[PDB]
Amino acid sequence: YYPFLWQFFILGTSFVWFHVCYDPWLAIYQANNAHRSLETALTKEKAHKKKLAEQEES
Amino acid sequence: MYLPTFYKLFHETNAFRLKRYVGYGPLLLTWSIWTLYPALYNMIYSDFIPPERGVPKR
Ligand SMILES: CCCCCCCCCCCCCCCCCC(=O)OC[C@H](COP(=O)([O-])OCC[N+](C)(C)C)OC(=O)CCCCCCCCCCCCCCCCC
Ligand SMILES: CCCCCCCCCCCCCCCCCC(=O)OC[C@H](COP(=O)([O-])OCC[N+](C)(C)C)OC(=O)CCCCCCCCCCCCCCCCC
Ligand SMILES: CCCCCCCCCCCCCCCCCC(=O)OC[C@H](COP(=O)([O-])OCC[N+](C)(C)C)OC(=O)CCCCCCCCCCCCCCCCC
Repeated sequence: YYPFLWQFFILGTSFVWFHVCYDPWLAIYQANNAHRSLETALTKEKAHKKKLAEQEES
Repeated sequence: MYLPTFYKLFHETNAFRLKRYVGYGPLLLTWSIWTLYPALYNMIYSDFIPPERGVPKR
């Protein structure tokens, strides 16, 4: 009976639509590619650099 | 008998209509906040809450 309140309700339904269609796909997509992140490459490079530095000559 | 001037009737009717239409101001504000939220965040933490002065040692 309050048209602007019903418009707020419509806005809430659109927000629910967006979140329902957004959160699951993003979550699964970023879970699938966990091992392809830049942090993994940085960690591997750091480990290799440490290994090379410890074993070397003057 | 109650014989109000038509000026007053027009003024009161337009006051009620303005009251009715003002209710959608919050609605459009919420729509433009959900939309363009990054812009609002930049505004809030650049003008109203300026960043700290110091810089990292590195
Ligand atoms: C990709 C191509 C195909 C798909 C395209 C996807 C859709 C894109 C466009 C969607 C527009 C929104 C849906 C409109 C459908 C018709 C609704 C209708 O008849 O109204 C009654 C309905 C509600 O009427 P109702 O009678 O059903 O229920 C309310 C009645 N009471 C309160 C008594 C319960 O209106 C709405 O809910 C929203 C109306 C919005 C205004 C209509 C035009 C919108 C155009 C889009 C841009 C708006 C911009 C606004 C800001 C200014 C920007 C400059
Ligand atoms: C300085 C601004 C220049 C750039 C232009 C800015 C345009 C902004 C448009 C978007 C915001 C609109 C907000 C008000 C909407 C009102 C809708 C309406 O119909 O009113 C409800 C009701 C009328 O309900 P209604 O249902 O009859 O609406 C139909 C109205 N007609 C017939 C006119 C199409 O009117 C009111 O009682 C409220 C009126 C509000 C607007 C009043 C404007 C004049 C007084 C304030 C401004 C004075 C300074 C102007 C600048 C001069 C500079 C020297
Ligand atoms: C910092 C953020 C603070 C956010 C706080 C948010 C709290 C909100 C709490 C809401 C509680 C519920 C209120 C219900 C009111 C119902 C009124 C009503 O009857 O409406 C019918 C009328 C119109 O009625 P009608 O004609 O559409 O239909 C009536 C329905 N029947 C016929 C069945 C009775 O609408 C209004 O009264 C609308 C005007 C009142 C509200 C205006 C608010 C304006 C605020 C603008 C934004 C400001 C933001 C801050 C800016 C700061 C700048 C520095």
